[PDB]
Order: sequence, then structure tokens, then C-alpha cells
Amino acid sequence: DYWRLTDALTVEKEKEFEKYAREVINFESESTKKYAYPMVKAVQEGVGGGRGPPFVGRGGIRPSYQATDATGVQLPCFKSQGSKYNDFQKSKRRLGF
Amino acid sequence: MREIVHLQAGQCGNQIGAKFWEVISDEHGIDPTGTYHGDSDLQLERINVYYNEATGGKYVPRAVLVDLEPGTMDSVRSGPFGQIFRPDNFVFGQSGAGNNWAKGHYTEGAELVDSVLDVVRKEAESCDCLQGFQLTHSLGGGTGSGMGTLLISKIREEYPDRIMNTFSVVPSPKVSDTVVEPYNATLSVHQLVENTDETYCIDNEALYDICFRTLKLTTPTYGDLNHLVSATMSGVTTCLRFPGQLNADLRKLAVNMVPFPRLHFFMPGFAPLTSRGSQQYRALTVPELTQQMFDAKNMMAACDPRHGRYLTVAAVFRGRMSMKEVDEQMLNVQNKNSSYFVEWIPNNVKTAVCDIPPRGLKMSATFIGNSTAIQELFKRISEQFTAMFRRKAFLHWYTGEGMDEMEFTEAESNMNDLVSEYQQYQDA
Amino acid sequence: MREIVHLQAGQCGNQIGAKFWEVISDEHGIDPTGTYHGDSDLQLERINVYYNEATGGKYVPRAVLVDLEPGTMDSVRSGPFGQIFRPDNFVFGQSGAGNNWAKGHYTEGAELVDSVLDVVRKEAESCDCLQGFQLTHSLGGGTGSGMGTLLISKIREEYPDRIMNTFSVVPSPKVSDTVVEPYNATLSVHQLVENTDETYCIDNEALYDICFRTLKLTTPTYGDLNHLVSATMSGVTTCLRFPGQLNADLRKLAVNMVPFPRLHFFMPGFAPLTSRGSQQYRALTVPELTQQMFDAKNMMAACDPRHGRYLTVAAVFRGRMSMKEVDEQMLNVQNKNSSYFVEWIPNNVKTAVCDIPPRGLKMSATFIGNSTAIQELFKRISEQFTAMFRRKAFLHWYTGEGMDEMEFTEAESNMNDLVSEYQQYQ
Amino acid sequence: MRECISIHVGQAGVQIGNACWELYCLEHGIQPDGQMPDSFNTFFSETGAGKHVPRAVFVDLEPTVVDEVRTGTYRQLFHPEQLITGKEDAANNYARGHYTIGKEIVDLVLDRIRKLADLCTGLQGFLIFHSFGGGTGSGFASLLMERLSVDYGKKSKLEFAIYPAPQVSTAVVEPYNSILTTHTTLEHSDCAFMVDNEAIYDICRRNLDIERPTYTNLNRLIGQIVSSITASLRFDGALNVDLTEFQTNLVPYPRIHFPLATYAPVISAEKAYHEQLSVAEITNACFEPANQMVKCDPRHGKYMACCMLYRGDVVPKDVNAAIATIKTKRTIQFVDWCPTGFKVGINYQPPTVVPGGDLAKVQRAVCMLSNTTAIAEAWARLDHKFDLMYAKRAFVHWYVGEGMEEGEFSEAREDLAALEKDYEEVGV
Amino acid sequence: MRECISIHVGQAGVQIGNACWELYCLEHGIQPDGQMPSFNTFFSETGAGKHVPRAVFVDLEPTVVDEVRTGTYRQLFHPEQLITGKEDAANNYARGHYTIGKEIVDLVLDRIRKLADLCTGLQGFLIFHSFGGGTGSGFASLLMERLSVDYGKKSKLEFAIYPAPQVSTAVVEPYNSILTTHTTLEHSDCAFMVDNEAIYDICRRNLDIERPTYTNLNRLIGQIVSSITASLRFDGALNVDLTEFQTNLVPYPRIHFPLATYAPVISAEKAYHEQLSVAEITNACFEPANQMVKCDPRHGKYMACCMLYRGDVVPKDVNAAIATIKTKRTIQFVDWCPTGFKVGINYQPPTVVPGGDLAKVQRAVCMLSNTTAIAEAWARLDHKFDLMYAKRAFVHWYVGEGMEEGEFSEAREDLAALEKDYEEVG
Ligand SMILES: Nc1nc2c(ncn2[C@@H]2O[C@H](COP(=O)(O)OP(=O)(O)OP(=O)(O)O)[C@@H](O)[C@H]2O)c(=O)[nH]1
Ligand SMILES: Nc1nc2c(ncn2[C@@H]2O[C@H](COP(=O)(O)OP(=O)(O)OP(=O)(O)O)[C@@H](O)[C@H]2O)c(=O)[nH]1
Ligand SMILES: Nc1nc2c(ncn2[C@@H]2O[C@H](COP(=O)(O)OP(=O)(O)O)[C@@H](O)[C@H]2O)c(=O)[nH]1
Ligand SMILES: Nc1nc2c(ncn2[C@@H]2O[C@H](COP(=O)(O)OP(=O)(O)O)[C@@H](O)[C@H]2O)c(=O)[nH]1
Ligand SMILES: [Mg+2]
Ligand SMILES: [Mg+2]
Repeated sequence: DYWRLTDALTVEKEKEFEKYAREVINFESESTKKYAYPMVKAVQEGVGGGRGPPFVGRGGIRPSYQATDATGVQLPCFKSQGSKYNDFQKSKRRLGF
Repeated sequence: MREIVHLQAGQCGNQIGAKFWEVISDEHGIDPTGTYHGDSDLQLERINVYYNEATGGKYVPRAVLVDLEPGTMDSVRSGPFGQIFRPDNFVFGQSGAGNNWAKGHYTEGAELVDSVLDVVRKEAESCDCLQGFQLTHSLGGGTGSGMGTLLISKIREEYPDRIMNTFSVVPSPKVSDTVVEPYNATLSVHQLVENTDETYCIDNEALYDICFRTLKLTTPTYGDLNHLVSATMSGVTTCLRFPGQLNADLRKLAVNMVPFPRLHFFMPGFAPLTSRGSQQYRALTVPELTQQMFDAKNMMAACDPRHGRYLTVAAVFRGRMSMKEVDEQMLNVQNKNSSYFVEWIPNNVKTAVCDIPPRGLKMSATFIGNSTAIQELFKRISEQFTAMFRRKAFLHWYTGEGMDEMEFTEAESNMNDLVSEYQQYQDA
Repeated sequence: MREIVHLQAGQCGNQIGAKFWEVISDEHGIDPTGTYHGDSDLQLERINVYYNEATGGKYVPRAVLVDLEPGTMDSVRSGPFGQIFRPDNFVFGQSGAGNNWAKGHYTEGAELVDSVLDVVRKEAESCDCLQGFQLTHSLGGGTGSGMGTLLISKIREEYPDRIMNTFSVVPSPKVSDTVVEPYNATLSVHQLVENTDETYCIDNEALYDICFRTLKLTTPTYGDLNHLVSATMSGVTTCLRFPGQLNADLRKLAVNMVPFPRLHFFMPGFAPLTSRGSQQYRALTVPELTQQMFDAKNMMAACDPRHGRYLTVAAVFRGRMSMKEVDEQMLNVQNKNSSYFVEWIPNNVKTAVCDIPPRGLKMSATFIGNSTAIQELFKRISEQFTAMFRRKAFLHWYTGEGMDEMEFTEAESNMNDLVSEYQQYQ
Repeated sequence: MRECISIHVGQAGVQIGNACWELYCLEHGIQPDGQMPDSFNTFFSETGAGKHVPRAVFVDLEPTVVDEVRTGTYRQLFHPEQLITGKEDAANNYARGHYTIGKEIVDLVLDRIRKLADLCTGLQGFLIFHSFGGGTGSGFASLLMERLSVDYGKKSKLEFAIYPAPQVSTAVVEPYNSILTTHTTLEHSDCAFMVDNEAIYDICRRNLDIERPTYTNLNRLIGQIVSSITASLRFDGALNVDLTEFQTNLVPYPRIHFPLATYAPVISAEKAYHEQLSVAEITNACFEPANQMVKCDPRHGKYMACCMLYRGDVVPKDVNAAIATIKTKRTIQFVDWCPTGFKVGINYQPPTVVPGGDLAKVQRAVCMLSNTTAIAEAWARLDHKFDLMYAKRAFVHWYVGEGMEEGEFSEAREDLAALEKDYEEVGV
Repeated sequence: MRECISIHVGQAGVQIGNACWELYCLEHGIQPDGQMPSFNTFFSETGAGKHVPRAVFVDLEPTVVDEVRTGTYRQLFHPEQLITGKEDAANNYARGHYTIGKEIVDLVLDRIRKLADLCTGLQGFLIFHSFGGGTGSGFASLLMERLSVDYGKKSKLEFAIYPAPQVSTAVVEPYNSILTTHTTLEHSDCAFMVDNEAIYDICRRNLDIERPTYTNLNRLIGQIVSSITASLRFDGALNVDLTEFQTNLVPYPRIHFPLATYAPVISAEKAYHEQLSVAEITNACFEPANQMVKCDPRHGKYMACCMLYRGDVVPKDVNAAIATIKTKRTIQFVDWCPTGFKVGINYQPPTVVPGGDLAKVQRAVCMLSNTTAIAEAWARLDHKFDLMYAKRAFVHWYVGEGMEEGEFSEAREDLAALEKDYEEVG
């Protein structure tokens, strides 16, 4: 629970600034919404340098993938179906096991 | 204690390894989150063989994913079990090989071999007693076929005693996707004979033939092809992870197999494959497993054993059974088809039993055997590689990397010396 | 009883110490006002090592912030804990040196020592039993590299027996921001070898290498770099401030770290830096600390120890462990990498245990070591200084101060004699 | 990550750019302004203002062609500095574009490619598009390869361009430019995609039922070709094929880098209504001589290498079945030195449809890239014509007045005799 | 506290000073009266709570300064600060140095003396003039000559128009230009030579304005001076003062002529369609077609580079850009500077005037390279002055003014010796 407590604390500390972040966006988007794009890019970047889908099991953690010689270009998702996994159970009934 | 490190090379290797890491995660009751949700105590007793401990009741696969192209990892990471692998184990680069064995083996591999060597040594020093590593790749690529040979050569010098098993993918002549595929294959098998304890030759076309006929699947994807190879190789170490009526291990099979070090290529076989219509009329019995296995259709290589002589046979079984039929069937098949077995070695059949059945299935069996059929692949490659080298076609790609021309000959010379002595073992 | 005075030289030194004084104030539970809001009794038990008592339950850092330009004092007090420092401890002049070692060491050095030494002596006569002072500075500046050398020389005459550690900042050749940088480093290391008990060679470039790779920070500022350099020297004296299963202090290491007086340069090391994605897949274990400890990428100096022979190793662990694992990992790493260790000293590793974990973390480790790789840095400076000094380039700035030309020659001779006897010990 | 930069040369190059980039805008989803209401990074680049900028260099020697783009719908899509123009053109003169007029704008274009190479971190290759007929597309194009070859020795240099049609022609002095351009596409090219518009003219009228097509209708089909090549790069697939993958498995010798393309199916919506589309059906049209995008019959030659790009709703099962059927055809001859000449590539995303186009919306598609020796007869017709021109000494005063030596004509003519001879050696 | 005093001379000095001062007023928020509805380095407070520009506009013609006197900022400026003469030199260095100077030398000296009395710690004297006008030449020469003995140590920055190699607004300009160079050699600390034609080409090519004017040029001159002074005015992670970047620019007493560059300079319409980041802006600073002096550094070798970033910028990107530019064979360095960069960073982005031309941009860069490629312009001027002096044209004017004709040959020989010294460095 000690590391579980710190896990909830990380959720607690990441939240509080998001209120402080949000209220500027609502205050800034009082005249025109034509101009709020960098906020939407900023609050949807994610926790860490990740491009793919968020992992709801681990708490929205976005692990990075930076191992490319001396360049270290982050891996982008070309986007696809991303279908639910076989579980080995779907095919075993598809194959009659 | 008895640990295995998974080496993962190439787009072929990355996809099949991702498939393999899912079935045993289902077997060991591990969620995509990473924790343990299983019910039986034996589902979590020997999970340290493939997994390493992580805080919060989490386990991480002991894999080293390698490819020369960065986009393959994103497909691996976007996979449903994509958040189960530690990112530091992933090693890759932005410059590929372009199906060139030479570029992977010499030019671009030399900049990446250091980092993967750091990763595998990190995983090697983690476990107290390592039995050996495990690399899966394709011989038709530029990374697994290419620098994957270079990785094997180094770790044999570093760790000679540890076992080195390879579920390598040999290209098919009837269906191929690469013209320099004989070039990479001829420069790869020479690395196999010198540095490999045992190799398993899986052909995708033979896998394609099975689901054409045995499973009658309308549209089986490569994930289905990934499903068979993972199930085949999960049956190799099911006796290792779980106790059985007669226990065995990788070293138990390999020591009981290899009569001479030059011969370590085999065809694997899997028992429980039936189509949907076949499930309606069947009875799960020991002879039906044995009957299905010795039919040459079930086999996932492109060699007919009826044209050669079965050198040795290893037949492991998964699930709770009796040894009455297990011995009575192996004796029956030994005596009936006597001409397909060599006379110099009696009792070529090696048997092992694993009590734990596969998940969601009752009975199963896995078999590894050496026969004189395997040169149907090797010599047929020689019908290509030699008939592509005499005019020096596609050579400037290989010559531009800075190596000589004697290497193609010596790899060819080793391959002709490989078959020739092994021809002699047929008529002995 | 065992007190440390925090000397502070240069813009680099001021920002480093300001981050440092915040860090231990968090550790000791000290508010920006100066009082104690902490919970554990051990959080206020040995706080007199760095702090001095004031009425109202107030504590003041025992720091002397020195720089030649007043433009940095404003930013010092503009920070979070800017008002915790005593204003009388701020000592500074009007005109700086402009990255000229000559101007800081001789010309505008002469009048500012008296204010510094009076403040230093006042803190010296404050505490009863001083273990030693502590100075952070940069070797590429005009005050920390210049002025910074002068006060060390005088306090060695004044206080010879006290321990003298220096967390100097050595300039990097690949990434450099000063053209007269080799000249300042040429005339500062000569002052380091003669009068310094131990030196910690930090490098900003290798700090930049770590944050790109180990931490994967998108926008690392110098505050992040200051966070690391404060953490390692927090790990140096955590055994001093808090009791441990096996206790140690500065003199426990320094006596055990100097085989011969001419060699006092060390490269530090901090074990648990992981990126946020690396937090997800790990098991916190002592072998994991030791594995990350000896990986050549973890060093924040500009020298790979794999090209050198290792003289003496320190491993100070912060928190609660069991030392059988600690001794087995030290023994494991000693036997495996046998070629990198010297043979005339068996058991090169010195170990220490500090029971109190670092704040916000469960487990950490701190590392100090002397290897032959540090000589890679000195000759690398010599290739650039001699390239400058052959044509008498940038000399009139120095020559206009008033010194003669042989000081460069003797400084060049001293480090050449340093690396030669260093090469012989390899 | 992977990135492609377009260096289209000429008015044709400007016009196919207009067609390609509109198609590129439709697939990813770029508005005409340039905002989304990373599959796009290979073609587009992020700005500070979050604009996605085309990474193409539109270069032309006359203002009018590029100024139409400046006043088009996508005026606020292209950077104005990027569209490089010239005050004077060559007017169907290779010599003016290669010795007099090019040198004024050599640097300004060459600073642009460097700046575009600055933006990209890992550059895959260069797409250079031009025409053999026009002076700028032949003269100015020939010089730039010569300079970017020494600027980027390793970077790939793809070449789609327009060959003169063997009967119809928009110029009389075209063979002089065409012959003198063949030197650059030999020693400064990695691949080549020669096409006459006449083959497109026959295919569109026969198949797409447009009896009065325009140049944009043609450019839509060529855009489909380039889209199919980069499709495996932009989106995921079962067998992702990069640029270097099929560069290796198409080029047996450095002197042989002229495959022939083929796209299928190409059928109208009313035509599509009555016919089933399957992998075997659509792949069979790719070997029909009447559907070839180059006026030659491969049945008169022999394939030594065929590159295969499946797109859309495709399955590896029908991939191998189609390969099996084609290999069992005496009409399709293969060289004796390539038994496996199919390079399989599989993508998921179906090709999109442009409103106002000609192709109907389909679920599956195929792309074909076969190198054969039947292309060499087309060069012989050019040798047949240009030599009978050059003996008469016509139009010689035009080129000589520019300031190049007349002996280069004979050398360029002598070269293509050697290239045609080399293709005959492989034909043996 | 850092203070920079303006000593602008001539029509160019007056126009450039009015430019620079509108940028200073808009930067500090000062209304045209001089009331605020950082600043202290340029302004000074008064009893009435007004802010006083620390500028000395000096000219020999009344109308140029009376335009300011009836301009908008009349109440902002001091009637005593604006120093005017009745009769000009009319492009005559001899008139400007011998006949008309001594009338108001004392008045100008007294004005700067009271301004220095007002200042407490003087950082620098920024002095603006031209090499073409007789006023901007001879008066600048004499005020450098007296100011050198008035303040030996105080630094004197020299911003001056150099005659353009192709276009010219005068015929008798080269005589003044060759006779002036003695003072910029022996009475200057830094020189920032500028020709108009380079800025003309820049503003036509990049800024899309086909019909610019002198105020359009003065906007960029004010921008570069503001970017120079931004580190003094506002906070930065690495603040750079005048002493620091002169020390890391001047190797020898005879070499104080760096060349400048500003990036990015693009109009708003084109600024819509590109990313602006550190690598692109530092690559644009290195293009020979963007250099503000008509010479190619690719024909010479860089031996120093001062660097001033500004705005939203990270030292990680700074170091990455430094690595990228170092890995380039087209860019050369002399053998005695393996490290030749002087990096500074400031937080506040460059502000924008309404009616200006540059769009507001979050990150900017100012480059100051000392190279050897500048000597070719002096060579062109040497050829032009040689074929001037061969037939002794316009000599009678200066001789009647009353100087000795051997000074012409002496100045020619001196500039030849300077070119020879630049050859020795090269
Ligand atoms: N496929 C295709 N080919 C074209 C198109 N436009 C012109 N061409 C071919 O290009 C040849 C002429 O070259 P152009 O592109 O028109 O002009 P250019 O390349 O700039 O050279 P100059 O005319 O000398 O300026 C013609 O003979 C056509 O065969 C087009 O829109 N599509
Ligand atoms: N950049 C710039 N140059 C100017 C400006 N005004 C004058 N000049 C230059 O100054 C030269 C002539 O000198 P002026 O500044 O006009 O007058 P002066 O400096 O007082 O010298 P005299 O004319 O002899 O009185 C011309 O060749 C111009 O190039 C200006 O506003 N901006
Ligand atoms: N059985 C099987 N084969 C595959 C799979 N994916 C790719 N392959 C084979 O791998 C070959 C291409 O491998 P490649 O990416 O070049 O390997 P690399 O060079 O080591 O990265 C093709 O010939 C495919 O037949 C898969 O999921 N299953
Ligand atoms: N690591 C680190 N280095 C710094 C920091 N601030 C400044 N520096 C370094 O200090 C050098 C400049 O020092 P300087 O101000 O001239 O020192 P001084 O002359 O003693 O005042 C630069 O080269 C920087 O690299 C910091 O916060 N962290
Ligand atoms: Mg044209
Ligand atoms: Mg004037």
C-alpha cells in the first residue's frame, strides 16, 4: 500500500494543476473559440512523450520509446483497427477446442 | 533457478514473439495490466522462468525485441499486450537492411550489437541460474537473417555452455517474397551449423497448407500462423514450467537428440488440430493423437519424411494421461514403419509427459524429430543459390558493403559439406 | 560538533547552492519562513550542521554567497527560498571579471576577500567544532574559476586541518560557451592540486546526456541540472546528519580515498534515476541500484572509466537495507570486472549505510570514485590550451592585468607532471 | 520517422504535384487551409501555428504554370517560397536547361532541398518527377541529379517521369532532349518509372469509359501509383514494405533500373457494378499487355523481377493462391536466373476516392512493378528515330549556339546502344 | 547597476537613436510623455517621476534634430541633450576634425560628463555614426580620441555605417573612411561595421517590402541593439554582459571587427506557414545570403562566434544546434579555436512596434562572428582610395581646411597593415 498510496498521490498532484490549467482556458475562450487550438494540443499531449492510445489499466501512463542511435525519434502510431486480442480463447472456440 | 531469455529479431520475430507472450500470459493467468489474476497455485509457481518480478505484484517478460526498422515496434506497442513489455528492453534503429543479409550482418548491425549485448547481459546477470537463451527470427529478412546471426556468434563466445534454440523461419521456394532470399539463407545456415545447439525449421507455406486443409479456415491471417508456432514452442517447455508424470527439459531433449554436432535441424509437430466439423465426430484418445501426428500433412516443414529415414524421435505430451498407450503407440509405430527408421539406433522415440493440460483444452502432444527429409529444403536452396551466383547477379548490393567473394563460396562449401556427410548417414 | 559552511562562488555556484539549500530544507522540514513544520524528531536532531539558530524557532543557512556581479543576487532572492538567507552573508562586488581568470584572481579579487574572510571567520567562530567548509564553483567563469581559487589558498593557511571539498564545474570540450575557457581552467587546476583535500568533477554536458536518455525530459532547464548536483552532495553528508547501521562522514571517505596527496579528483554517481515510463516496469532492489550504478552512461563526468583502472570505490546507501546483499553485490562487481580494478589494492570498495531514506523516495545510493579515466580530461584541456598559448592568443587581456608569462608555463608544467605521475600509477 | 520529399520538375511535374497533393490531402484529412478538423509526417511538416506544410519543391522555368497554383484553392496550403519559378524557359531545349538557364537558379533550389532536408530527421529517399520532352524537365532536371548525387550519396533518388510516346508526340525536337537525358537516368538514378501518355490514353478510354479525357484524368491515375508505393509507409500492414525493400528486390545489376508499372483494377462505377472483384481477378489484369502503362509487350521479353503491392481488403491466403496460378502459365516466362520473382507487400487501408475522379470506390487493390527486358525495344525505336534525325544535322545549330559540344550527341547515342545490348545479355 | 549611454552622432545617429528609443519606450511601457502609466539601464528617474533617456544626439545641422524637437517625443527628450551646430562639414573629415569640432567639443564633453555623473556604475558607451558623412566621421574621431583619455577603462562600442561597395550617396566618402579608421583602430573596443546595401537586399528578399526606407533599416538596427541589451535589461538563464562577450570576441588588440546577423526575419504572411525552431533559426544565421556585411565568411574562417538567443528556447536545443553547426565542413574554424562559441539566453521575446515589418515571433537569435572575411571590403576601399589619391582629386578641399597631406598615405599604410595582420591570422 505504500507504493499504492504514492500512486494515488501522483493522481492527486496531477489533478490539482489541471484545475489551474483549465480555468485559464475557459477564461481565455470567452470571446472566440477560433483560437483555442494550442490548449487542446497541450491538454491532450498526455503524461510523458507518447503518441499511441492511453493505457487505462495503469492509470493513463504513456511510456516513451526512444532508442534510435543518437537521434531517438519517438515512435508514432500509423493508426489501424487495433482490434481486441484473441485471448487464445476466441480462436479456440473458432477452432472448436 | 531455470530461466529463459527470449531473443526477438525481425518483423517476423516481433509478431510471433508478441503472440507467444500472450498465450503463456493466458496460461500463467497474467492480465494485460501485468498482475496475477489466476486461480490455481500451479499457475503461479514457476512463472520466474519467463517473467521477472516488478513491484506492485507485477511481472515483466524477459524479452529483447530487436529490428532494424522502428515501425515494427509501434505495431508491437499498440498491440493489446503492448503495455506488458518494459521499454528499455526494446532496441531498434531507423536505418533498415532492405532484405540484405550483408547490411544487417556487417554495416548497420555493428552499431546496434553493443546495446542489445548490454540488455541481454543485464537479463543474464538478473537470473541466478540461466539454462539458455532463445532466439526466433526469419531467414528471409535482413535483421533476423542478418545481424541475428551476428548476435548468436557473440553470445556463444560469451556463454558457451548455455543452450541456444532457434525457431527460425526458412523461406519457401514455391512461395517467396524476396529475390535475394537464397543469398541471405545461404549466408545464414553457415552461421547456424557452427553456432547453434538445436534449430527448428518452420515453413510458412507448410503452415499455409495446414490451415488450407486441416483447419479449413476461410481467411486465416498471419496471427493464425503466429498462433500455431507459439503453441508448438509452448509445448517444448511445458514440462519445464509444470511437473509431469515423466519430467523433461530442453537439455533433456537436446542431449538425448544430437548424435553428432553437425545435425541440429528438425521439424516440429503439433497434435490438437481439428476443424469445426471435426469437433462434432471425435473422441479424445491417445491413438488419435499419435495417428494424427505421424501423418506428413500435420507437419509444419516442407519435407516429406517418407523420402528419408527418421534419425531420432522426441514426443512430449501435455495433460494427464497413462503411459500404457504412450508406450504402446510408440512401439507400434516403431515396428510398423520400420523402413522409415534407421537401423543403427534402436528406440529412436523419446517420450515425456506433462500433467498440466493446455488452457481450455484437454489433451495435447508435441513432437520434435530428425529425419533424412530435411535436405529437401537445403539442396533445393542450392538449386537456387548456385544458379544465382555464377553470373554475379545482385552482387553489387553485397559487394558494396566491403566484403569479399570467397564468403559465398565457403558458405556454399559448408552447405555442400553439410549435406554430403549427412547423406552418408542415410545409407549407413 | 561537526558543522559545514557552504561557500558559494559564481553564477553557477549561486544557482547550484540555491537549489541545494531548498533540497535539504525539504529534507529537514524547514519552511520558507525559517521555522520547523516537520513531524519526525530526527528531522530536527542534527540540523545544526548546516543551520544556525535564530529567535522564533528560526534557522538560517550557513552559506556565504560570493560573486563579482550584483546581477545574480536579485535572482537568488527572487526564488522560492530567497528570504531564508541572512542578507549580511551576501558578499559581492560591483564590476565582474568577464570570464577572465586574471581579473578575478588578482585585480578585482584583492578588495573582496576581506569582506568574504570576515564573514567566513564569523561563521567559523560561530560553531564550536567545524568539520570543514564546502565550496561550489565553476572552472569556466571569472569569479568561481578566478576569485574562487584565491579564498581557498588563504583559508588553507588559516585553517589547514579542516576538510576542503570542492564541487567544481569543469568545462566540456564538445559543448563549451567560453573562448577563454582553457586559460581559466589552466590556471585553476594548478590551484586545485596544491590546496584541496578532495574535488568532485562535474560536467554539464554529461548532465545533459543523462536527462536526454536516462530521464528523457523534453525541456531540461538548468534547474533540473541543479536538482541532480544537489542530490549527489546531499547523499554525501546524509550519513553525517542522520544515524546509520554503518556510520561515516567526510573524513571517513577522504582518508580512505586519497592514496597519495596529489590525487583528489573524483567522479560521483547517483543510483535511482529512472524516467516516468521506467517507473512502470521495475522492481526496487539493491542489485538494481548496483546495476544502474556501474553502467558507464550513469556517470555525469566526461570520462568513461572503461579506459582506465579503478583506484578506489565508494558506495553510500541511503535508507534501510540488508548489507549481505550490499556486500555480495560489491563482491560480485569486484570479481567480474577485474581488469578495470587496480591490483595493488585488493578490496577497492568502501561502503556506508545511512538509515534515513531520501524524502519522497524509498531507496537511493550515492557513489564516489577515483579512476584512471579522470586523466582523459586533463590532457584534453592541454590540447586546447597549448593550441591557444603557442600563438600568444587572448594574452593581452591577461598580460594587461600585470602578471608575467611564466605562470602559464608552470601551470602547464604542473598538470603535465600531474598526468605523468597519474599515468605511472596506471 | 520516414519522410519523402518531392522535387517534381517541369510543368508536368507541377501538374502531377497538384494531383498528388490533393490526393495526399484527402487521405490524411488536411483542410484546404491546412488544419485537421503520425501518418502525415512523411509528406507534411508541423509549423509553429500548427499548419501541415507540403514537403515538395515545385520548380519550373516559366512563371505561368506555377502561378496558377498560386491562385488555386490550395493557395494557403503551399509555402510561397517553396514554389520556385524562372523568368525564362528553355522551350524544348536540353542545352538551354543544362548549360545556360539552369545555372541562375541552381543554388536557390539547392538551398531549398537542404532546408527541407533540415526539417526531416530520417530521410528515406527523394521523389523526383519530370518529363523527357520539355527542356526544363530534361535539361534542368539532368543537372540537379548530378549535384544532389554528390550532396547525398546514400539518399535514394526515385524517378517517375514521362517518356515520349512512340507514335503521338507534342514536340519534334523531343528525341534530342530524350537521348541526352538518358545519361543522367543511368549514372544518377536508383529506379526509373518511364511512361508514355498514349498507354494511359488507351487504358482510360477502354476501361474508364471517358471518351474525352483530360490531363488531370491521367494525373489522377499516376497519383494512385505513387500513393500505392508510399501506402505501406504511411499506414500499417501485415507486410510493410519500405523504399529500400523493393529497391533491393528489383535491381539485379547497377545498369538495370527500369521496371514497368501496372495498376489494377481500373473500372468505372457502372463497370464496377456488374463485376465481382477478387485478388485473382485483379492480379490477372496486371499481366495483360493491353493494361500496361508502357507501350511494349512483356510476352516478347522475360521477367527477371516483379514487385507486388497488395492494398485494401486483402488476405495472405489469396495472395499465395494468385502467385500459384501465375507461376503455372507458359505465357508468363521467367528468366532462368530468378525462380522466385514475386515481392509480396500487404497494406490494410483501401485506396481513397477523389470526388470528380474516374475510379470508383473499391475495397481491394493491387500494384505491380515488373522489371522485364521487353522495355529495351522502346529505346530502340528512339534510337531508330533519333539517329535518322541526327544524320540530317537538323536543329543542331540550336544546341550548338547554346554552348555545348556536338560530340556529346554521339556519346549519348553510343551509350544507349550499350544499354540495349546489356538488356540482351540478360535475355540470353 | 548596469548603464549604457548613447552618444549618437550625425544624421544617421539621430535617426537611429530615435528608432532605438521608440523601441526602448515600447519595451519598457513608457508613454510618449515619459510616464509609466529593467528601464533603469537606459532611463533615469526625475523629481517629477518622469523617465529620462540617457542619450546624447549630436549633429552639425539643425534641421535633423529640430525634426525630433517638433516630433512626438519632444517632451520625452531633453533640450540640453540635443546638441546642434549651425554649419556642417559637408562630407569633409578635415572640417569635421580640425575646424568645426573645437567649437562644441567642450559642450558635448560636458553633456556626457553630467550623464556619467548621473550614472552610478557605467557599463558602456554605445556610439553610433557613419563613415561617409564628414560630421559622423571627423566628430566621431575626435570624440573617441578625447573620450579615451577621459575614461580609460570604460568600454566604447562603435556602431557605424560603412560605405557600400556598389551603391554610394557620396563621392568624397572614401577619404573620410580611410582617415577615420585610425580612431576605430586605436580608440575603440568593438566595431559593428554596417553597409546599407546588405540590409537593402535582406529586406527586399525576406521581408517582401519592395519599397522600404531608412526607418525600415533603423527598425532592424534598433532590434539588434535591443537584443544585445536584453540580457542587461531582463533576466536570463545565462545573462551576458558587455565584458563577457567582448572578452570572448577579441583575441588581440588589433582585431575588434565582428560581423552581425539577426534571425528569423520573415513577414507575417510567410510566418504563417513555417515552424520557427532553434535549428532553423541558427541555420538561417549562418547563410552568406543573410549576412549584413557584403562579404562571404565561406571565403574566410570563423575564429569567434558570440551567440544571443532570445525568447522561448531551451539549452538542450541550443546544444543540439551547436552540434549540428559544428558538424559541417562548409563552415571552417581556425586551428587555434576548437571551442569558439559564447552562448547566452534571455527569457523575454523581442517586442514589436506597430508600423514595423517583422512579425511577432516567440524565439529569435543574434549572431556575432569575428572572422577574417571582412578584410576584402577594406581591400576594395583600398583600391578605390588608391585610384582616388593617384590623381590627387578633392585634395585641395582638405588642404585648405588645414591638415597635412602625408596623413592620407599614413592611413592607407595603416589599413594595409591591418589587412596584413588579418592575413597573418588567416
Ligand atoms: N503525364 C503528363 N505529361 C505531360 C503533362 N504536361 C506535359 N506533359 C509532357 O511534357 C512535355 C513537355 O514538357 P512540359 O512539362 O510541358 O514543359 P517543361 O518540362 O517545363 O519544358 P519547357 O516546355 O521547355 O519549358 C510534353 O511533350 C508532354 O508529353 C501532363 O500534364 N501530364
Ligand atoms: N543607416 C542609416 N544611414 C544613414 C542615415 N542617415 C544618414 N546615413 C548615412 O550617412 C551618410 C552621410 O552622413 P549623414 O549621416 O547624412 O550626415 P553626418 O553624419 O552628420 O555627416 P555630414 O553629412 O558631413 O554632416 C550617408 O551616406 C548615409 O549612408 C540613417 O538614418 N540610417
Ligand atoms: N510465419 C510468419 N511469417 C512472417 C510474419 N511476418 C512476417 N513474416 C515473414 O517475414 C519475412 C519478412 O521478414 P523481415 O521483416 O524482412 O525480417 P527482418 O529483416 O529480420 O526484420 C516475410 O518473408 C514473411 O514471410 C508472421 O507473422 N508469421
Ligand atoms: N550545471 C550548471 N551550470 C551552470 C549553471 N549556471 C551557470 N552555469 C555554468 O557557468 C558558466 C558561467 O559561469 P560564470 O557566471 O562566468 O561564473 P563566475 O565568473 O564565477 O561568476 C557557464 O559556462 C555555465 O555552463 C547551472 O545552473 N547549472
Ligand atoms: Mg515547359
Ligand atoms: Mg550630415
